[PDB]
Amino acid sequence: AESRYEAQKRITQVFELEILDLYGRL
Amino acid sequence: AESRYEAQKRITQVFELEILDLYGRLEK
Amino acid sequence: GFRGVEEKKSLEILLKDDRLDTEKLCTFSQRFPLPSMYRALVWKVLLGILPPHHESHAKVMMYRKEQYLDVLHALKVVRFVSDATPQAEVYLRMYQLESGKLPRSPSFPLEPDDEVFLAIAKAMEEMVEDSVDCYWITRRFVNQLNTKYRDSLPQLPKAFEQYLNLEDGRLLTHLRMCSAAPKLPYDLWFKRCFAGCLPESSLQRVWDKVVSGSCKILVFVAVEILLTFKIKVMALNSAEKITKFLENIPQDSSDAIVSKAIDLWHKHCGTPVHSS
Amino acid sequence: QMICLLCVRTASSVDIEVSLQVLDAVVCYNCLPAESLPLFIVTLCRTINVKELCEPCWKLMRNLLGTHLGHSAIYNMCHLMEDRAYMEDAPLLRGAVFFVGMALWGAHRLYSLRNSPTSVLPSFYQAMACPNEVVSYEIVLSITRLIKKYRKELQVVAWDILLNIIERLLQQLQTLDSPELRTIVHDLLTTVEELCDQNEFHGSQER
Repeated sequence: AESRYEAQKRITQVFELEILDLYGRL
Repeated sequence: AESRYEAQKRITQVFELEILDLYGRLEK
Repeated sequence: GFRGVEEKKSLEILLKDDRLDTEKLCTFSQRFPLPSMYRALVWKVLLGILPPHHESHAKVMMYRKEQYLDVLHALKVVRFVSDATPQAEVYLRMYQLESGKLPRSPSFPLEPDDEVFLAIAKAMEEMVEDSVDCYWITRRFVNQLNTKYRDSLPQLPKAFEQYLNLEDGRLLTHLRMCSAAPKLPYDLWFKRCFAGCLPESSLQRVWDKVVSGSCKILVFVAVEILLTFKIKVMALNSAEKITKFLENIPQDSSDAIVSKAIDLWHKHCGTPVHSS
Repeated sequence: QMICLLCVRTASSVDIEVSLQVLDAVVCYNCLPAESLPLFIVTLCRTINVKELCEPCWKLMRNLLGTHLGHSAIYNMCHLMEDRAYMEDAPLLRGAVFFVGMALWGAHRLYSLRNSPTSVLPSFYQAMACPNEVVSYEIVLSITRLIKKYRKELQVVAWDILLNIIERLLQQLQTLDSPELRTIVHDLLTTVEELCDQNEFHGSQER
């Protein structure tokens, strides 16, 4: 369960960086 | 622990929705 | 009589065991008030925020804090919340995200469920000091309203109409002569659980019982509200006037209101008995 | 705006066909104004229910989504699926479901659209807020395609939303009592079971 959480945390981390980049481009 | 994982699933759900929002907001 | 000492020491004995018996804790919460220093702990344990085993509380609170910070940071990332956003609205957005019911932007008007959660969250802020603890207590409480009491809460207005007569029939007759019985604020009393109606210093005495499986305590709290204000209610003469008075009752008598509502609920639904 | 209101208000359907052709001219050789996007989208969602015009309507929507307004249009169609003013507008909800699904995982997928299915499936769930046999039939057909093709690509969050959709479909079958919808929902379950057997199912088998 911890590994599931860490993997989903990394997936959200990639999406968070995408969101911060896309917002930065606005 | 599985509640943490579920919360991260929902964070993904809103992040994917927000990425669609931002692409639709940014390609103008 | 030092009955407060007896209550506190009995709860400390219930809390001393390496495994906290949630059934005994529920029965105690029915029969007695929770001391303020152990209220957040006992509410966390009965709401399932902390499991019965005391050893697991450190790791589970790490889990709860991680989940809280992750959801909060996510709301910051999609700019749904900000530092200015009130703590109650932050909890509302966290609950919406965790339940998959988050709108497209914060400018979307609140749904009735959102306002109910917001009211309970505001009341929880005054009862629970820690933001993570307050959020978890709030979410589990509102989830109990939607899961543990999805059928019980709708019956509560009728139970109010029953016990109100059973303690002063002429009072309910006074209300029904005004035909104001269906216009009483049941959404406040039983969806928002008196959040915003009673001061949180005494609403917490109610919510001890709501956490430990009793939503009829809400019925008796409303009944004791109207029994306490017999002088005013019997002078009220219009449905809208009654509705507005019941949403803004004087807060001075609220401590006694909840005390006598617990007394009334112990009288009509009996004293809880420890299991053999 | 005038051509879209024509499509909404016209009694004649050949007028709608040439309207889709003119809108194709606007989308391809010109720029659809970004402020005309919602009415264009609503018009196509209405038109995609006309049997004789689905192919032109889908081609027009695909050409629009091939422009810079594609992600904007997907977001608008998800907004239509989620807005409460359109809960009862079954043809429009069905069209939005068809368009978003066909664009993101249909055989005519636009690989220029960067959106994961996770971003639009909550809108599919909300399109079923008011039970409607045809809207749910389009939902289950589109999700059948998404599952039978992208089962490996579908991660756990996409499967969360898909299982929520299948749950709402199974709820509706307690009240709609429609045999065509019931058949494809239970076939969809049978395919999800086969994916469990082939271990290509990445959702919560518990749910």
